[PDB]
Amino acid sequence: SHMDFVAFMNKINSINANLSRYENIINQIDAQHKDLLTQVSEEQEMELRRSLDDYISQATDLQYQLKADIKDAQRDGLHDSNKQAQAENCRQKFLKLIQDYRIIDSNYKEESKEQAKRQYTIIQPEATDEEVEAAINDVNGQKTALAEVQARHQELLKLEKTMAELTQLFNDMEELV
Amino acid sequence: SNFLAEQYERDRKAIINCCFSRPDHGEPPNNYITHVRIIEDSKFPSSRPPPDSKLENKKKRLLILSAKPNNAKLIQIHKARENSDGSFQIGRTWQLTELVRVEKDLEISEGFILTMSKKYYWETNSAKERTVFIKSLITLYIQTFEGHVPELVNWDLSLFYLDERSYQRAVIT
Repeated sequence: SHMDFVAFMNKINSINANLSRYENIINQIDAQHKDLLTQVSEEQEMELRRSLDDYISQATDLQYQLKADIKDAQRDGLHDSNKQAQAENCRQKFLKLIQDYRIIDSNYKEESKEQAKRQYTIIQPEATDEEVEAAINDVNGQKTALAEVQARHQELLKLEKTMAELTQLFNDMEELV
Repeated sequence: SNFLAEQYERDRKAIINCCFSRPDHGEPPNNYITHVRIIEDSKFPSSRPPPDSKLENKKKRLLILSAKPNNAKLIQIHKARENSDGSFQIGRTWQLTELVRVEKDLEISEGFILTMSKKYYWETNSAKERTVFIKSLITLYIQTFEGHVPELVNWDLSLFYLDERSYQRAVIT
């Protein structure tokens, strides 16, 4: 049927539109991360984290929508080889972007730890390298440098929660093949 | 017809019953994740065996991935065998953090090399079984070590939902 054909292709086009939309958000997040690691004023850092929090929020919403639409498209192609192939192709591209997001947040977590460590040597010049690593790795023990250590410490906790969300989403999409 | 998947379930149930069901002396047993059947050459354990290696050298073994019960981030790799009475038994264990390099044999569809402290050459029974298991091994690594991967040699990066760009940002090297 003609109308049955463009209906499924409308689903694929919508998914592919949200896929590229999702890819842009992920790259904007990566860029906000690297800008936040520069010397910025208090008002400039607040503006950057405003956009970053918005981008993070958009990413979570698009992940819900892509999860539902890709699963729904896969069910429409259970006995149609052409429909199954397109939906599977959408599923693989979604997973690659989830992998990009995970790796992007992984890089930011390391560089945020390295910044928190170097910032801990200022607040405690006598502290040794091991005492610095142990302090940053939560928890045991919590100047402009002090507030940043507490801030990046609370940020590492939210990065780990986001990466746990991506792992769960990643496995939710693998229970489809 | 559908023997591969059905035998995988028998192996899974038997591996769990023999190896991941009784507690130690004294955490509970590890949690099974996946496995694959492998061929190990006893004379050529660390490199591709030459074609004229006699069949007596070929030993039936299995690789098993599991997780510690109270820490799903501590994954272990096991090499197991089937005893004469049919019981499965684990003979060698690595920590997943020991995995440094994973290489695909360009000439043998079933062969691969895992590098911990030593290099280990193994072969799956079929080409598809190498693809599925190595995908499970690498996927579990990225998930376990927060977006990191070991060195990958001669694999299609899209198998692990990676590209050259994301691989370079994630590799431990």
